[PDB]
Amino acid sequence: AKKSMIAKQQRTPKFKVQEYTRCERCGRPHSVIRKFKLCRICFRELAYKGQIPGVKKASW
Amino acid sequence: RIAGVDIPRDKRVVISLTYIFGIGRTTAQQVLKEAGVSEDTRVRDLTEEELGKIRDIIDKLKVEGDLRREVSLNIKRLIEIGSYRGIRHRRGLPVRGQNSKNNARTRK
Amino acid sequence: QYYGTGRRKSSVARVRLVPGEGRIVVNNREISEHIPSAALIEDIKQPLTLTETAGTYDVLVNVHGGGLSGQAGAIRHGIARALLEADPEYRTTLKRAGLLTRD
Amino acid sequence: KGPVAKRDVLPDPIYNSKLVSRLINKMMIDGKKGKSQTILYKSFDIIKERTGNDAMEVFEQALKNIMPVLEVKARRVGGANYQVPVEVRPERRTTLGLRWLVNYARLRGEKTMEERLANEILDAANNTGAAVKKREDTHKMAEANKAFA
Amino acid sequence: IRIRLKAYDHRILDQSAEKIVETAKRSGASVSGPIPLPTEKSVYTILRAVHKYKDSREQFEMRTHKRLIDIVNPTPQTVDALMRLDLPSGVDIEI
Amino acid sequence: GQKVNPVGLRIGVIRDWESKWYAGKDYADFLHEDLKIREYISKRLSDASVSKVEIERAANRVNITIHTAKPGMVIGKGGSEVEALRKALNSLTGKRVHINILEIKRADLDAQLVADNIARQLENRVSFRRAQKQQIQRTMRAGAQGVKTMVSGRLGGADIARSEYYSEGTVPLHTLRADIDYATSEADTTYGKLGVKVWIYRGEVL
Amino acid sequence: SLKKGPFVDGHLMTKIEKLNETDKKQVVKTWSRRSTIFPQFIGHTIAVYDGRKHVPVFISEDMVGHKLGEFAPTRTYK
RNA sequence: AGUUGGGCACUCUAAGGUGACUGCCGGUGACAAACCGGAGGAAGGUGGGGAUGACGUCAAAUCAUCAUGCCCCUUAUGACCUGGGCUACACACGUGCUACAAUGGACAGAACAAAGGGCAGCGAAACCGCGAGGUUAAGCCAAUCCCACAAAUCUGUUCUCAGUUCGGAUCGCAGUCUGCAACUCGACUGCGUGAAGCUGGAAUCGCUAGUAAUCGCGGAUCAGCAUGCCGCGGUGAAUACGUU
Repeated sequence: AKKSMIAKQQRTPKFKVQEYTRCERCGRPHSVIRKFKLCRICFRELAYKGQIPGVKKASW
Repeated sequence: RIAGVDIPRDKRVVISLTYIFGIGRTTAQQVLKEAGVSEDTRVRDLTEEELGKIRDIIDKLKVEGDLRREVSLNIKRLIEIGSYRGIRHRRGLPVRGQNSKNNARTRK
Repeated sequence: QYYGTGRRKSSVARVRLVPGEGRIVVNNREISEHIPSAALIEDIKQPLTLTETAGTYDVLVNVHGGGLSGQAGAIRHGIARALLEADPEYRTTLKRAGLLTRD
Repeated sequence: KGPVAKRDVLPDPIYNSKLVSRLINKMMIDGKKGKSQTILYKSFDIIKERTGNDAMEVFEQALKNIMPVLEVKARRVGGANYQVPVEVRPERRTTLGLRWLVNYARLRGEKTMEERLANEILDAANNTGAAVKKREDTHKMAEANKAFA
Repeated sequence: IRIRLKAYDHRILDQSAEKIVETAKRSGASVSGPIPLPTEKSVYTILRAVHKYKDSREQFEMRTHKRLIDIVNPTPQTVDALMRLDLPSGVDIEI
Repeated sequence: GQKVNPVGLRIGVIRDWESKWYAGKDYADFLHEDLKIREYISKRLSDASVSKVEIERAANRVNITIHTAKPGMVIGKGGSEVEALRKALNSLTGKRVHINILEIKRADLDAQLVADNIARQLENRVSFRRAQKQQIQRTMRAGAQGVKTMVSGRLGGADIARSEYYSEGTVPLHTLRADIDYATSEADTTYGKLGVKVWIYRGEVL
Repeated sequence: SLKKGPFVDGHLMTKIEKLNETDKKQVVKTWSRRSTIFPQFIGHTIAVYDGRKHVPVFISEDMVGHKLGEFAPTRTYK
């Protein structure tokens, strides 16, 4: 029951306030970031393998 | 004196009026500024004129006279007609609205 | 105009020692006007008392960042640095009392 | 492991002394050292005013009257729970004195702390403060179990 | 004529800065060296686990390096040279 | 809770980014577009043994570099492949896309290529006990100071799974200067799904 | 809706108007628990859907300053 | 009013370098390895902190991130919509916040920060409102403008531990914002009430230094919601006898 809810989110609802965010890769709520639009797991995995040009490992 | 049992023993005029049902801190100052007692005095150390002015100013306000009845009247108004809020009020439950699986235990 | 840098606890102090009577200025203010709790003051004065510099130099300081304690620390560090730049003869006196560690 | 040492502000603007600064460091609730400094200065002023004596001598006498010479540690000899007296080092004596002073001063109960500290210091200098009573109690405890040493 | 160059890594920004400075100076731009500008970094603290173990996390860092370059003399030859500069994408020139 | 991906750790220090562009107000859009492009090109050239693909945005222009290890197949007749690729990429993105190809010498040293070869072999029903050592020897003969392979999942034994390890030489994953290429591959078989993790140590930089 | 004026659904308003235009009728089934109670709603018996069923309620004087859901509990506690 | 004229000293900023590495001296020592102290030095004995978590155990957690073999439903265990519910509450238990008080209550004046975000976004300033907040709107794609008026702290008035000028829970009324919509089910503000609590028993937890403790600030998620999570700064100590 993922692609159905994905199309739901894609379709404009009656009230604009109903709109929300999705990963657009796995289609998950719960901590999809706006800047990257990727979820937690996908974001980490992609940052690991070279992608996400600017981001690096943090330490200080 | 003012509206019933008085407390002029040792409390300043600003805080002495707080003991009355209907007067807080800000309202006390609002009354004393019209009375003109400088808000720095003790009630027992006052003149008959200032005391009369304060008593009249309080009489002009709803202080412990009709407040305790108006609150009960509104409670009955909002209880007698269903009013899930009023139902919680009657049953002895939080009325402003709070979860019941947790604190807000002050109602039973 | 003997200048000395001073830093402590996220604070920075620019101390310049000029020949005067001992008047200390902190951002165009006096010591007490900006630094209450005379404990810090006497702590700021420790480098000035270890050596004979009671009233032979006025102090104009510009401070920024940190807090009162860190500001006083940076102030005393800069004072020590400037006074060393003035006379390095007694560098051992200050080193024994600190002022050259930058905690 | 091995032992380690520590230091603090030695000087003091008023009543210049290492132990005075150590005490000022004590009674520092929530790191508010300025409040403790002000309270201690006010208490010393009250001590010097209420009595025509220098606060330094009264403070020293109170310290010497509160200094616990013998501590009593715990020694679990099986199901006995014996207590063995212990000789206190001067540093430990001073720390215990400051601790008891602060505790019994805050425990006295008055309008402000400075007054409590002044009263406690005056009583201790007279060998009558609550800290002196604690010293006596600890000494009695050490005496009772002096058979171990 | 304020060139705002911003990049993710100084390793690439340094070559671009040297090149622009050389191109501008050769004609008489009277350009000041690459002005170091404060960086701006954003952190992304993230849970390293999938479901449990909130205490386990991983922190990724956003680093951006930018430096300013100001040209005083008009010397339109410098503008012509600047117009024909081709550099990697990490510079994002902005006048 | 075990070792982290070395690639994710060496980045920002020695290893170079696989993507380079400063996104102004359109970072998410560029990211999703490049992700779609990578997925498309991967599922299209999976038969070509492609290792990695870097992309650069040149102000409405896209530059692509492909490390193939066998460009002859990726180019085919030359115009046919480049067209089928760039036309489709421009249609998907809507702007200009430029393509470049690079050959890989000693393809046995690329982590992704070796992982894909091992996944194919496993899907081809080849015994892991052979494939692992065979590929290890091939890589060692191709030039490498250290190599290690991993195979885990239902190897057809029983309802009890296991993971095998085979390696030789120095593989200091903790050394921050190793330039180790780590690649993971999946092999969907009749009994389930298998995972392969291969990290190769080629040498450090002074 | 605080300063925009009392809030009410359009369908419910139309139904109440068709009701009060001539005379009262049977109870009305409405799923709107958000709508307020206007002074013109007095005497109009309406059935609110509390999730389980439609519970009728009679409007009166003291029930103008509140909403419908106040008289339609959605959870049972004996 | 750092605004202006003038400069790139200093701070500061961001690139490349030096520096610290038991480097040297004394002593112990197997002469070595190694240890205590000392001098020079900003840094003395992996300097302070973070990432870096081996082979393997716990068939530990996740088919609900994704894929995934097998089994099962398939005009239905698949799919669309309104409302309710996920916020229940007789009782208990972890985590966190507020108090039980005069180191403080309330009021008045003064001062020190760091870090970070901002385009249908941040939104100065002005006007209005006892107030949450509303209208006009400059500036800002940013070391410029905003978020953003920091608090503890100092200096003054006052209260004297009275269940109190402590506590505000809870409650009635009257308003403000958000969004189709705030009763079930948000936040904030003003009036009035102010309940318990007067420091907490079994027992137990965290911390060897800019740590704890304490006081604020920003950020992600977000129309709207923070006592939750991450980060930053301000004030800032006591012990370490010794492994029974």
